[PDB]
Amino acid sequence: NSQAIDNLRASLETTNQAIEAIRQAGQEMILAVQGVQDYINN
Amino acid sequence: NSQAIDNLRASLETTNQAIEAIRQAGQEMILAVQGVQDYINN
Amino acid sequence: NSQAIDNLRASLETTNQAIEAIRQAGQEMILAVQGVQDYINN
Amino acid sequence: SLERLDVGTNLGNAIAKLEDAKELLESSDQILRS
Amino acid sequence: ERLDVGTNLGNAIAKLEDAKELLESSDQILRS
Amino acid sequence: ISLERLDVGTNLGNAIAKLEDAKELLESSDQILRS
Ligand SMILES: [Mg+2]
Ligand SMILES: [Mg+2]
Ligand SMILES: [Mg+2]
Ligand SMILES: [Mg+2]
Repeated sequence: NSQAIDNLRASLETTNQAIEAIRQAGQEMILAVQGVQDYINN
Repeated sequence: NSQAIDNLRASLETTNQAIEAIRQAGQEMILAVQGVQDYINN
Repeated sequence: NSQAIDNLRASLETTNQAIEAIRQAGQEMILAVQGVQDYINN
Repeated sequence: SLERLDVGTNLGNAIAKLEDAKELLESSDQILRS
Repeated sequence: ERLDVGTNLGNAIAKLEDAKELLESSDQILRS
Repeated sequence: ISLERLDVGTNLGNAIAKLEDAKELLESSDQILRS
């Protein structure tokens, strides 16, 4: 059971990092769309 | 171990809320791209 | 305790699948923004 | 005659994936509650 | 009018901020 | 002359790279769970 709990902790810390990577991808997508708007308005 | 289990549950509930926030951010990104398309066309 | 670990594993597997769906949504949004750029340029 | 911009296929695919994600997060939450 | 999708992009930014706060809270629960 | 065109490829390319990082990290989480 300790090994299983260790495996769950390891998996969740890695899953939280995967989410952080998608969060950062989202930030870059927002910058891309803002760049499209800024181009169109210029 | 029982403490590690209750802690894993509370962490995963919080992770799930983080993911729901990123999911709604993605909806907002899509709405922005739709707004760019509508402007270009209309 | 055994059933609680099984429950946490089932939830984390399901959470990972949700994240993967959001990751794929992100890939599709990027294709859409690249399509907008290509339209504006060409 | 300029053709219309249409990225709705990719955006509609993204929308559907975010709907799938919502169903899965709700499933995950309900597994935890049980 | 100009093109303005700032309401939706600002909302996306705000939601990603919320996600960051929640991920930091989740990571602290694990730590603690 | 590139300034005559729209180019948001730096931001898109950064997003693509982070979605690839996420996929690697999810595959690792899945592998640890399976193990
Ligand atoms: Mg660890
Ligand atoms: Mg579906
Ligand atoms: Mg404004
Ligand atoms: Mg906030």
